Amino acid sequence: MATLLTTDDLRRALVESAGETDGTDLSGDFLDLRFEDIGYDSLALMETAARLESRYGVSIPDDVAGRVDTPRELLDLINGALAEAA
Ligand SMILES: *[PH](O)(O)OCC(C)(C)[C@H](O)C(=O)NCCC(=O)NCCSCCC(=O)CCc1ccccc1
Repeated sequence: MATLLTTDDLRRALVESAGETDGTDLSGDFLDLRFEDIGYDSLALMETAARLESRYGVSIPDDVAGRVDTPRELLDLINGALAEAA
C-alpha cells in the first residue's frame, strides 16, 4: 500500500542528515526554496533521500534526481513513485 509521507516527516528527516548547531530552522517554508539555498549540496542530500528510501522501501531514479530543484518536486517524485509501487 502506497503510504504517502507528509511534509512533516520530510522536514525532520532533512534535519537528521546534518547535526544540531550546523543547520538552519526549517520552519515557515522550505518547499519553494532551493537545496543550494539551504546549504545542501548533493552528498548530504542523498543521505536524506536514502533515509526515506530505506524506510518506505523505494529507490530514487538517477536521471530524475536532476529534476528536483526544490523539496516540493522531490516530494512529488517520492509520492508518485509510491503510487506506482501499489
Ligand atoms: P554531489 O557531491 O554533487 O553528489 C553526491 C554523490 C553522493 C553523488 C557524490 O558525488 C559521490 O561521491 N558519488 C559516488 C557515487 C554515488 O554515490 N552515486 C550515487 C547515485 S548516482 C548519483 C546521481 C545524482 O546526480 C544525485 C545527486 C542529487 C540528488 C538529489 C538532488 C540533487 C542532486
